[PDB]
Amino acid sequence: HAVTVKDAKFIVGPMSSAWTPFDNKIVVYKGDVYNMDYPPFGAGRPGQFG
Amino acid sequence: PLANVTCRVPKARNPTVTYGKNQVIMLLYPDHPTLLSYRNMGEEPNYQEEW
Repeated sequence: HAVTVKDAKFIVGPMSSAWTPFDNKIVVYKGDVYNMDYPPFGAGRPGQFG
Repeated sequence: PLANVTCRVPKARNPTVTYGKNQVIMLLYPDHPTLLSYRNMGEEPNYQEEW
């Protein structure tokens, strides 16, 4: 992705590390994100999340 | 006058219980301060209490 500012072409990246703080399964509440291994759809237990 | 009556107390919600090799895991979710106590059913009971 090239961006031209004041007749100069800028190319940023590619990133050295492909690392992310998020896992393959995440939970979002308002402004907080949690790395949770939540139960699948239609497999929730009583008193627990889901 | 003072008289002996019956007081109604609530029972805490059942915790998430998972079994293992000679061990028991409990996920306690208390709404109010709840007392947890445990003992062995043998010669040495070794009573332990915690709020």
